[PDB]
Amino acid sequence: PEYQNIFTQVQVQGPAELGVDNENNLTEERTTGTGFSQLIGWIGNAQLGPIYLGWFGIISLVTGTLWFNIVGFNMLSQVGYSIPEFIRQLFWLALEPPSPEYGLRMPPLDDGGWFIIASFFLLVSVISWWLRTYQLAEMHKMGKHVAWAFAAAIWLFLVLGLFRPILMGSWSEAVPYGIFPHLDWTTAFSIRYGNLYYNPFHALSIVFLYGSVLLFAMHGATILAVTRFGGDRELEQIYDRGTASERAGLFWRWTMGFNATMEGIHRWAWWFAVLTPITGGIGILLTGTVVDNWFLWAVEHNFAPDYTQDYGYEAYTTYDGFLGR
Amino acid sequence: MSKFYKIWLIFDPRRVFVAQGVFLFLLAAMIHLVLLSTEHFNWFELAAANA
Amino acid sequence: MSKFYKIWLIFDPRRVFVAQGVFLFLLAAMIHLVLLSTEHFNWFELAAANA
Amino acid sequence: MSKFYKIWLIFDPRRVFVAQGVFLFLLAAMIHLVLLSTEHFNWFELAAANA
Amino acid sequence: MSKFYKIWLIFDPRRVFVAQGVFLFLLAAMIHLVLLSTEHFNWFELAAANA
Amino acid sequence: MSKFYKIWLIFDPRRVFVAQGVFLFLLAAMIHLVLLSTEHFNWFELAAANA
Amino acid sequence: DMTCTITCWGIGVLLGIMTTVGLMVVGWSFLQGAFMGVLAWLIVGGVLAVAVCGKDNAEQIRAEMAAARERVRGAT
Amino acid sequence: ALLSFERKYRVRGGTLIGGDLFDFWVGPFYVGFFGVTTAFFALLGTILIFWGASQQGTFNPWLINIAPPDLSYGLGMAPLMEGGLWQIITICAIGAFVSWALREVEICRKLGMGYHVPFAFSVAIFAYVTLVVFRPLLMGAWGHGFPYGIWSHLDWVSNTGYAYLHFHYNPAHMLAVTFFFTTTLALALHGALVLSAANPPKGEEVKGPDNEDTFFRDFIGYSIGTLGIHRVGLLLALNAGFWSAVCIIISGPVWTKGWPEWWNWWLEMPIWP
Amino acid sequence: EETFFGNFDLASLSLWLFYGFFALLIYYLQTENMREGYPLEDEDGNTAANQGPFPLPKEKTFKLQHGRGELTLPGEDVQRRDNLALRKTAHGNGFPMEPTGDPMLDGVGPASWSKRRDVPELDAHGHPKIVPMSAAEGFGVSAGTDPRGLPVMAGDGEIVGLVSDMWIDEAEQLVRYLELELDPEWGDGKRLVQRQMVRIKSDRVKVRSIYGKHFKNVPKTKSPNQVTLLEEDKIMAYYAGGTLYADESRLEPQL
Amino acid sequence: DLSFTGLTDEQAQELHSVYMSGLWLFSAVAVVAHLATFIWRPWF
Amino acid sequence: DLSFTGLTDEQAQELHSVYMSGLWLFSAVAVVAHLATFIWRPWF
Amino acid sequence: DLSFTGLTDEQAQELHSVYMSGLWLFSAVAVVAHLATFIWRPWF
Amino acid sequence: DLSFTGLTDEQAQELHSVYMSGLWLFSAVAVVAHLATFIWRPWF
Amino acid sequence: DLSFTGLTDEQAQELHSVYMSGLWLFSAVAVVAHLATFIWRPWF
Ligand code: BCL
Ligand code: BCL
Ligand SMILES: CC[C@H]1c2cc3[nH]c4c(c3C)C(=O)[C@H](C(=O)OC)c4c3nc(cc4[nH]c(cc(n2)[C@@H]1C)c(C(C)=O)c4C)[C@@H](C)[C@@H]3CCC(=O)OC/C=C(\C)CCC[C@H](C)CCC[C@H](C)CCCC(C)C
Ligand SMILES: CC[C@H]1c2cc3[nH]c4c(c3C)C(=O)[C@H](C(=O)OC)c4c3nc(cc4[nH]c(cc(n2)[C@@H]1C)c(C(C)=O)c4C)[C@@H](C)[C@@H]3CCC(=O)OC/C=C(\C)CCC[C@H](C)CCC[C@H](C)CCCC(C)C
Ligand SMILES: COC1=C(OC)C(=O)C(C/C=C(\C)CC/C=C(\C)CC/C=C(\C)CC/C=C(\C)CC/C=C(\C)CC/C=C(\C)CC/C=C(/C)CC/C=C(\C)CC/C=C(\C)CCC=C(C)C)=C(C)C1=O
Ligand SMILES: COC(C)(C)C(=O)C/C=C(\C)CC/C=C(\C)CC/C=C(\C)CCCC/C(C)=C/CCC(C)CC/C=C(/C)CCC=C(C)C
Ligand SMILES: COC(C)(C)C(=O)C/C=C(\C)CC/C=C(\C)CC/C=C(\C)CCCC/C(C)=C/CCC(C)CC/C=C(\C)CCC=C(C)C
Ligand SMILES: COC(C)(C)C(=O)C/C=C(\C)CC/C=C(\C)CC/C=C(\C)CCCC/C(C)=C/CCC(C)CC/C=C(\C)CCC=C(C)C
Ligand SMILES: COC(C)(C)C(=O)C/C=C(\C)CC/C=C(\C)CC/C=C(\C)CCCC/C(C)=C/CCC(C)CC/C=C(\C)CCC=C(C)C
Ligand SMILES: COC(C)(C)C(=O)C/C=C(\C)CC/C=C(\C)CC/C=C(\C)CCCC/C(C)=C/CCC(C)CC/C=C(\C)CCC=C(C)C
Ligand SMILES: COC(C)(C)C(=O)C/C=C(\C)CC/C=C(\C)CC/C=C(\C)CCCC/C(C)=C/CCC(C)CC/C=C(\C)CCC=C(C)C
Ligand SMILES: COC(C)(C)C(=O)C/C=C(\C)CC/C=C(\C)CC/C=C(\C)CCCC/C(C)=C\CCC(C)CC/C=C(\C)CCC=C(C)C
Ligand SMILES: [Fe+3]
Repeated sequence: PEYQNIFTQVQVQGPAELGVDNENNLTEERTTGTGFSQLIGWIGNAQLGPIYLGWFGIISLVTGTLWFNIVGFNMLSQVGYSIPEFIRQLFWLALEPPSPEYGLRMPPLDDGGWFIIASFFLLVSVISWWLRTYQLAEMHKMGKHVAWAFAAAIWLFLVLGLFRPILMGSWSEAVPYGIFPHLDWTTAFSIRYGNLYYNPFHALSIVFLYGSVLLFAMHGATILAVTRFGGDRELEQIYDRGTASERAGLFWRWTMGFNATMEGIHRWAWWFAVLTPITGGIGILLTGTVVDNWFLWAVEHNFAPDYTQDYGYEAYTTYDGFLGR
Repeated sequence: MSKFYKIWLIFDPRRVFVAQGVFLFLLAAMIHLVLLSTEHFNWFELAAANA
Repeated sequence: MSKFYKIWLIFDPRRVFVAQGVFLFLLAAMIHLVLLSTEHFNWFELAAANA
Repeated sequence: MSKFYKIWLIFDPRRVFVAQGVFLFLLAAMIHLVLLSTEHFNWFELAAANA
Repeated sequence: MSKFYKIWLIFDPRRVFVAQGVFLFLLAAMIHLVLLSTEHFNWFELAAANA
Repeated sequence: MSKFYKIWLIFDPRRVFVAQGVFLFLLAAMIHLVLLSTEHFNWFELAAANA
Repeated sequence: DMTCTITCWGIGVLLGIMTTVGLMVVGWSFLQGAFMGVLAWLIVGGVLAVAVCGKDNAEQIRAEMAAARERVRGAT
Repeated sequence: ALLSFERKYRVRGGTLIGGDLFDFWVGPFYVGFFGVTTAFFALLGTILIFWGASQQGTFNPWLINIAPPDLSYGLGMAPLMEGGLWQIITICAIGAFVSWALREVEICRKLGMGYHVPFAFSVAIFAYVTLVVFRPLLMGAWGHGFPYGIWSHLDWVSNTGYAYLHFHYNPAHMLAVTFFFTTTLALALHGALVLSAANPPKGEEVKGPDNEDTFFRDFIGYSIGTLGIHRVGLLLALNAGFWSAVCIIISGPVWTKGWPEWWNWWLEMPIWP
Repeated sequence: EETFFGNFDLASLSLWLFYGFFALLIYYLQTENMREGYPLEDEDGNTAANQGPFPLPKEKTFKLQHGRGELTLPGEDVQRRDNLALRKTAHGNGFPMEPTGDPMLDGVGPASWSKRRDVPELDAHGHPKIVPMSAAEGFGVSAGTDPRGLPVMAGDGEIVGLVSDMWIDEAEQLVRYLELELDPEWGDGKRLVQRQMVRIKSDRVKVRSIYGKHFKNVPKTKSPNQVTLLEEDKIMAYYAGGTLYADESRLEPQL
Repeated sequence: DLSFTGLTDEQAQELHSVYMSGLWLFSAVAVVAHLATFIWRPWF
Repeated sequence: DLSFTGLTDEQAQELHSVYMSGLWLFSAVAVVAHLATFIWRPWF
Repeated sequence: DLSFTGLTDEQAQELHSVYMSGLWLFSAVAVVAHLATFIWRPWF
Repeated sequence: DLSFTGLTDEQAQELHSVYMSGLWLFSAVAVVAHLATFIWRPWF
Repeated sequence: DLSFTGLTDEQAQELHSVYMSGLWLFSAVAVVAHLATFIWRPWF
């Protein structure tokens, strides 16, 4: 069959690229030293590094390391400092949020103090990383779309961790730091407040997540289809339209009656991805503070389905018949 | 001990200042929070109980 | 003590001013909320209980 | 023993200084944390128990 | 035994020194933690039980 | 057995040295841990039993 | 020389299967044996690919190539 | 009404079947053999759905529910009011999806490009067929499929998830969720980078691929390239679909007990003291 | 919590506000994507009577690098072809077109190319982006099979020549083109093949798109050290047109 | 004289004078506020 | 003289002088605060 | 001489002397703190 | 004289001597610590 | 002869001699360790 352009047939290697520069002097903070990976060269680029080391990055790294070490050492101490038992129960341990009886006051170290300290460190680290991603775009002379799309997810992060506990007046409304405990928190939160399926904003966030996954599948397939016309060089196609863009647009116009441009599809992708955490945070912020039962809300607003048939196994079969006796 | 000024011949005067400021603020906040967590050194609760 | 003016030869005034403003407002809001979280220092509840 | 000064002909002082500072601070922090985690050397609880 | 100095003609001393330091520190920490993991040699608990 | 020195005319000494250094330590650690996983050869528990 | 690496990966997969079956023989369960077999696959396959396939074919080119780096070093 | 560059591409040929019998356009849409089949199947399915809605007693979009038969009917046919309409609509939907994929194949052949898009659509078709065909076939009854209702196809998901006590402990569910999240993050980053490169601050020149490569190497220390990102996104989406299908298909016919108990192999390994 | 009127509460207000915002966002997104290809035309080249429900957007300006000027969109079509050898098969709209001469030589159908600028694409330094491997210092093959020196087999099993060079992308370290030296029987000179349409084997390189007799009419580059966007388009599309026009069986229904 | 930012001695001195004046005013206002709060509801 | 940042002996000496001048004031304030806290609520 | 970092013997000796003085001061402080803690609360 | 790093035979002796001295000091410290621990609590 | 790494015959002989001496001393220590372990607690 024809070449499908999933793996590269032959690789070439030249002198390492150090990066572009301007009067802002990005070179003064970049590291020296690069590597090449032939295993990754089958899919993408082979050069590894260098990286830019500012102050926001160092602060974020140190503070996130502190949070990681606090959580890990608390989990280790909870098991008796036994390394085999620490390894055995790794997925089951956690650092629990404070008890409901303490409200918004600072709890003791045994019942949530370390949780608050680690949460403060994690918040500082995340904000430092966001500031770094803004500063890099400001110094290379580019737009700030990356910072906005990160802020989109930071919004849901903050809603799940900071704003909602303050609105509900308790530090016990946060999420524990664990693998299985956090899934347990998800399920318990869903059960406690009715059914989260009947929250309209959860449905909207699900809609946008599905749309975003569908849109990347479509765009990846489309770009790999027209790569024989140099379709992967999107910027030059935007500045000077070629046949690849025309064919890509005509495919979708003949398929579903409307199409896009080489620059407009990226706007669609940006918005579908960004709209998910925003709707999710808006929906989460209204739970408990405004609505306490979502199934009752749906019933009162008349979009809860009704069933006619009966309940129970004895209405459909027999216990002996099920066993085959 | 009289020749400790040579640290400025090894380190920049701006990075040290920024790191020192951030470190000092974080440590002070952490110590104040740790003090607030106990039942004997919480000034708010002691003032509340003494009224 | 009298040569503290030299700090402006190292730090850019713009960044320092922006950070100072953000830090001051955030610290004031955090302290106000921390007072509001207690029972003795909540002026709204004290006013409500006064009458 | 007397030739220990040759380490500065092999290692760059700038990196090892930062590494030493970070390691010392981390070690002190974890040792103080371990002391705080026990019921025999917790001075905050000792203050409450004594008075 | 008298020609062991030739090892430095094969390996660069910088990487060897860094690896040796990291390995020694990690091994010491692991051994101290293992001693902490038992009941007989847990010195903090032994001190707590002798008061 | 007098011509065993030719192995250095084929194998790279540095790679072999690194591999042996890793392997010997790994085997020693596994042997010590295996000795620790039994009852008759556990000195940590034997000390507590005889105390 | 990707063919030798693929051969090493296949050898690792076969060794993992063999170790899994042996662990069934000893008295373990399916998943307990499978986890150790997968470990063996990744570790032994990676080790063989790095070591054996790192011996790229050369008879006299290797020596002068080795000697060339012995001259760059010593003056840098 | 054509685009200003469309006319030269509107040539004849590239049909799998039909020749020039169905080789024309209706507005922007392209018609063929499979376009005719798609139109027939979709119209029949929609009209049957609205007939069932009329016979149910409600036209509310939120409350229309067409459900599969009872488990006692097995793999046989049920009365059209007691769940047979669901089977007919399922057949129509399968036909329509296959016809849509083959029409995409024909359009790709006519335009002279690759066949990646129909291959990607085949994975979603596979997931749907696994949901409505393969799992009910293995379990032994057509009543294991989900109903055709906007709000009634979520109660089925809830009850099926709670039939195993804790569905979050399913490892394939974990893999699929991780793939979904990674795909969303990658799409956001790609869109943001392209838009920022093409839209600089006012009064500044546009940028190129070198600028993007530098940015991500400064940001995180690695850049995948303008060609590897599309491969990565396509692979992530396909993997998400495949592992969703695997997770749903292993829940019923292979595992029967609760999902948390599956980890007893790890919790009871002989190596632990 | 209470309600403003009836069952209307804060959640309903948020939902309706989101409805309005989403409607406006959909309008903006659809309008932003109409900067190329409008206004619509009929099959005779005249402006159509129907133009849709979305009006055209306003203008935006792009400032290009290397002193190439500015681009304002939406505007006139500068990539439009002038004289196309096509024939209508019907008197109205909605029916295909028929090639007049040789579709592969006339650049119609799947062999169509766009009238791009006749200048090479530049990298950050201002050099041509795609350069032959014999003029790039410090570049070499690091993995895979080296195709240089191997014979080239066409789509019908004919050997036309040997691979003599590769054209690489220095900025991104990727191979773009493979150069071919033709045997005197099959033509003269050298031709370029894009990397996406070849399959490198251990002993040969196969191009399945076109046959042996179609190799002499591949468009040639004017300069031996660089290629322009227009030439790349014509070369690349000529190669794509063979998937349909290289044989009569590739055009008729497969059944 | 040493200079990293790029200012001179006189400019730095004037900027520091203005900054210290503003800081002293703000500190005095805060001191009055704290004294009034302590009188209204004392801690310690 | 060994140098890595470009500073001279006199500049480094003056910078160290002012640095310790500030450090002593900070330490004195901290010591006064610690003594006051120990007087109010003793530990140890 | 062998020097991977571009330093001479005398500079290395000076840096070693200053580092040793700092290390001795730190060790003395640590010893005083440990003696005080052991006096306050023995752990052996 | 073989050398895979570039060091000379003369240079590769002083470093070995210093490393041996450091190893001896570490061994003496470890022996003292182990003797003290054995005195405090035997394990054999 | 059969050189691959860049060694001579006498260089390989010296390398082998030093390596074997080190290995045999390392094994000599372990032999005493094993006899001590056997004397403390037989395992056969
Ligand atoms: C109690 C509930 C359980 C649970 C129970 C289940 C069950 C049960 C299921 C999963 C499934 C999934 N779960 Mg789970 N799951 C839970 C909660 C979660 C959470 C979370 C808490 O965050 C997440 C992130 C997910 C996410 C997921 C995905 C991994 C997966 C979704 C399938 C999919 O997208 O296939 C997408 C594929 C398709 C079906 C698309 C089909 C499209 C077709 C081919 C085309 C449509 C054409 C259309 C009709 C055209 C008409 C339109 C015209 C314009 C008119 N689950 C909880 C814990 N989960 C589902 C799954 O894996 O399914 C296989 C599933 O059934
Ligand atoms: C029993 C389970 C309940 C349920 C309970 C919940 C709850 C509770 C929540 C979700 C939420 C979501 N649900 Mg639901 N949900 C259910 C069933 C489903 C099903 C299904 C059955 O198929 C689906 C498709 C989903 C899927 C979803 C998503 C649509 C949505 C997550 C938003 C998002 O962007 O997450 C992506 C995740 C994030 C963006 C988190 C933020 C990330 C930050 C930025 C991390 C910072 C980095 C970190 C600090 C550093 C790490 C270290 C690095 C290596 C350096 N749910 C059932 C009904 N669902 C969320 C929501 O918004 O709902 C309104 C939510 O809170
Ligand atoms: C999902 C995105 C997250 C991410 C990704 C990421 N970072 C990366 C990479 C990736 C994918 C690399 O490939 C690159 C790297 O070198 O990986 C080994 C790297 C990197 N990001 C780093 C740090 C880093 N990134 C961060 C951020 C992030 N990392 C993102 C949040 C952070 C945070 C959160 O604070 C840190 C601390 C560096 C460790 C490294 C930058 C590389 C560099 O500066 O030098 C590397 C080059 C060399 C000297 C040689 C190569 C390194 C090899 C490990 C040694 C030899 C291997 C051989 C050459 C081939 C490697 C084989 C492959 C299988 C890797
Ligand atoms: C549009 C919404 C989507 C989204 C977007 C998004 N996420 C983002 C961004 C954007 C636009 C970034 O720019 C930012 C980024 O850096 O991307 C590369 C990021 C990011 N989103 C992340 C995670 C994440 N995103 C998620 C989801 C989403 N983010 C949504 C689907 C999720 C989930 C739950 O689905 C997670 C878990 C990070 C990878 C990164 C944020 C990095 C950050 O904040 O780092 C702070 C630093 C620390 C906490 C220090 C960590 C220290 C470690 C202990 C070691 C150092 C790191 C190392 C690389 C790891 C270990 C490596 C080993 C080899 C040792
Ligand atoms: C860079 O590159 C890229 C591009 O480019 C630059 C792109 O653009 C895109 C594309 C991306 C976008 C445009 C972004 C937006 C996309 C999404 C949000 C995805 C989600 C999409 C939707 C929700 C819309 C999809 C709509 C569909 C599937 C329905 C449309 C279909 C029909 C109306 C019917 C199809 C018509 C057929 C089969 C032909 C008719 C059949 C016949 C037999 C003809 C005979 C005649 C008749 C039956 C009578 C006349 C018929 C009529 C009038 C038809 C209408 C009938 C009705 C009953 C109403 C991508 C990815 C890309 O990466
Ligand atoms: C980084 O890489 C390079 C190459 C540079 C290196 O290799 C560098 C290496 C280093 C920098 C290493 C540094 C090592 C140290 C600083 C080690 C220090 C070690 C100690 C100070 C150890 C002290 C141990 C004390 C112990 C075990 C005390 C025990 C006491 C008791 C059991 C109580 C018993 C009762 C009585 C009365 C005993 C009296 C007390 C005594 C201590 C004898
Ligand atoms: C960022 O980088 C650079 C280089 C710029 C810096 O390093 C800059 C750093 C700064 C600008 C730092 C600035 C720091 C401050 C402004 C700090 C200010 C600190 C205070 C005002 C602290 C006040 C503390 C007061 C306390 C603790 C009061 C306690 C009172 C009592 C406990 C009451 C009890 C009293 C009794 C019982 C009476 C008996 C007391 C006696 C003392 C006898
Ligand atoms: C952003 O960067 C730059 C450089 C621009 C800046 O940093 C700029 C910063 C600013 C422009 C800042 C501006 C700040 C303000 C305008 C602040 C204003 C503050 C106030 C007006 C504060 C008022 C506080 C009043 C209080 C606390 C009143 C309290 C009253 C009582 C408690 C009542 C009880 C009183 C009794 C019992 C009497 C006892 C009191 C006596 C005095 C006897
Ligand atoms: C985890 O364990 C628990 C929780 C128990 C803890 O609480 C643990 C706590 C610790 C381990 C705490 C450790 C604390 C320290 C090690 C603290 C160290 C603090 C310092 C070294 C502080 C130094 C402060 C210095 C200051 C404030 C200097 C100020 C200087 C100036 C204001 C003047 C500077 C101006 C200059 C140079 C301008 C001149 C410019 C020229 C160009 C000439
Ligand atoms: C109980 O079990 C667990 C695991 C929990 C433990 O607690 C385990 C704990 C350990 C294993 C702990 C181990 C601890 C160590 C090995 C600690 C070692 C510490 C040191 C070696 C510290 C060295 C400090 C040296 C110092 C402070 C020296 C100098 C400092 C200066 C500020 C000097 C300034 C120098 C200048 C200016 C250079 C001059 C410049 C010129 C240009 C000439
Ligand atoms: C990295 O690559 C290269 C090539 C460089 C290498 O391979 C390098 C390798 C090394 C550098 C290796 C280094 C190895 C060591 C430093 C090893 C050291 C080993 C010891 C110090 C071992 C000590 C063992 C002590 C033992 C076993 C003591 C036991 C005591 C008792 C059992 C107590 C009871 C004893 C009684 C009753 C005495 C009776 C015994 C008799 C024999 C009479
Ligand atoms: C000890 O051994 C070593 C050294 C190896 C280790 O260190 C081992 C370490 C580990 C094994 C670590 C393992 C760690 C995990 C498994 C971590 C898991 C973490 C999570 C799942 C975290 C989730 C976090 C957050 C979530 C789900 C949502 C929202 C959070 C927040 C918004 C947090 C921010 C908090 C705020 C704003 C409150 C701060 C409080 C104030 C008062 C300001
Ligand atoms: Fe793209």
